[PDB]
Amino acid sequence: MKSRYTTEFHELEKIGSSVFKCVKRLDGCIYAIKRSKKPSVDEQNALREVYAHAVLGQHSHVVRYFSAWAEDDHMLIQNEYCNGGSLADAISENYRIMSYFKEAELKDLLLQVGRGLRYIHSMSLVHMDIKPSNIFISKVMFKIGDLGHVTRISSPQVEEGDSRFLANEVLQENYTHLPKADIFALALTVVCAAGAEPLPRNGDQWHEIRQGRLPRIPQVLSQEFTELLKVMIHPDPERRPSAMALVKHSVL
Ligand SMILES: COc1ccccc1-c1cc2c(c3c1C(=O)NC3=O)c1cc(O)ccc1n2CCCO
Repeated sequence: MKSRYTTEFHELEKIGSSVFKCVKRLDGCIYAIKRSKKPSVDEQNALREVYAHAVLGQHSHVVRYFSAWAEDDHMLIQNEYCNGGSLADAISENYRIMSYFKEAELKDLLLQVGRGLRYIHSMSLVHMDIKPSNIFISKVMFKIGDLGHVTRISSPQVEEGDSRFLANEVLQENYTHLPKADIFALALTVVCAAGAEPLPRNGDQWHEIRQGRLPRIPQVLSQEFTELLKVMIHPDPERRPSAMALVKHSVL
């Protein structure tokens, strides 16, 4: 042995299951490094993650990429470490103490992730798996990470993201407005941060949201903000705002 991994980095802890928090011996900084079994169609998919990061490195609201390499039966990617953990962990803690993101904090989240998404989309890519466990926290700063489902906007083939966040047209394999799939998952992401119950994976409550009905939110929001979220989940993708229209919205 003597991995590049072993020799260039000191591993501190496992943070995801694998992803490790690591100090780079030479530069003194902390990075998150994912080590996955090297895969083929499964390899094409793994390399899109790398090609996506290598073009999505210049934005404040997308997690930065440093390097990627292969050794053994393993593939490695070294990203920016985000010391605030994921939004899914923040939301789960808030659930427990019954104190949620307040309206101003939900607007900040929506606008920051909105701007990462605007950038992603102006590179003719779509993220395809927007959800709280793929938003990282670092002013709070929210950064989109986990680019493993990224594809080009006009892709005829798509790997679908988490079903709790998945828009119906993508499930029906109508990929004509893929960017609006990211808009749909971002609304539901903000609904979780606001304090809603866990989203359903299927069944009758899944279809109700997909009819355009907001899950119940245990706090009082302005009619305006609520209107914006509702239109972000409209069953007709053409009605949802683009990320461009979103970051320039009056409500934000
Ligand atoms: C190479 O890393 C990845 C490669 C591909 C996909 C995701 C990650 C990932 C996971 C990640 C964190 C961080 C990243 C990242 O790219 N930058 C981070 O900072 C991070 C930071 C943290 O403070 C606590 C937990 C945690 N996880 C796992 C949790 C997943 O929900």
